[PDB]
Amino acid sequence: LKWPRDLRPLAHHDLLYMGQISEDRGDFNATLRNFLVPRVVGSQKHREVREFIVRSLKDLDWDVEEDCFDGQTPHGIKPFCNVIATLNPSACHRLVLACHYDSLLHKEGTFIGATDSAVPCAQLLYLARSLNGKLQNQKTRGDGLTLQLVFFDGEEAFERWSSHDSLYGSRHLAQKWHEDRTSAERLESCLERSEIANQIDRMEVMVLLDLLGAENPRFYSYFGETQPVYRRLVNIESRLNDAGLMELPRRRRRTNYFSNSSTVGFIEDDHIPFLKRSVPIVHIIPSPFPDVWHTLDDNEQNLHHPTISNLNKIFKAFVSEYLQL
Ligand SMILES: [Cu+2]
Ligand SMILES: [Cu+2]
Ligand SMILES: [Cu+2]
Ligand SMILES: [Cu+2]
Repeated sequence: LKWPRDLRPLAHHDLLYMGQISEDRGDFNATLRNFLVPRVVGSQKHREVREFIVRSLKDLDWDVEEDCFDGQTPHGIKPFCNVIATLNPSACHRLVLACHYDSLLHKEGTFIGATDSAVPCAQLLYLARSLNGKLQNQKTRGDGLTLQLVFFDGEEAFERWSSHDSLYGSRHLAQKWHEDRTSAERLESCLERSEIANQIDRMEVMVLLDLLGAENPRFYSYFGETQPVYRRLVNIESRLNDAGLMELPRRRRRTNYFSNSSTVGFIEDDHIPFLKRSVPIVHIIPSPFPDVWHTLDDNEQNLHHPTISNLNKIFKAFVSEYLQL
């Protein structure tokens, strides 16, 4: 069973371009420093991190919705706002990139969550800005595909996960889109034999980024359904290296972030408001988790700037290939 949208391999020139950062460096770091703050649900810093996401994307002429909602926590009802930015709201199908912008409320002290998920958030804003010229151009093709970015709120648990206790942003959004009904008829250029009953069916694939920014991550294909998309990330990282475009510690080394292994079978319970609704998922999360995971050392000084820049190359080339930029 084939992926519904045919592949067009990234043009060599684009590969070469996506691959050489050319300060960009400063744009990315400046964007990241906005996220290197505690991002606790309901706090003022949190709210301002939202306002920053919202402004940045509006500044690029994207449509931006704040899906703001209350949810029952174990610390009383709390307010939450997801941010959905869609490049071309009319386009039937969406390549969706997502991450959460809340930081874990940490029993021990101030938790910055540099990898979890400040870097992912920054990488999303950074992708949007950096590919803006090609993205604004692709938007008017009328081809029925667009890019969409979801910054979820309230994903991080408060307790020892009672199945009632986390994923506030994803449970809410997933439901909202599952219940908001539509059809190929009301949308722009759906694929020929696609079945659209509701907004969630418009998520063509959801690419979720987590726990990025530590040195030498290892990823695997966590879903057989997305295995054709996952392979594009493998192939892109391979071309980048071939072309000598990765930053390595020494000459004649290669990055091997994206394992070509057969699909693994890990517990995938936290995507699930999405999986029960059949949204295909690529989870870009390392296995094993970074050593800093949920420690107060998940900070700015523990980020591996060369890994981060290499990943940024992979993500830009990947977006570019998928949208045929
Ligand atoms: Cu080009
Ligand atoms: Cu997280
Ligand atoms: Cu976490
Ligand atoms: Cu996963």
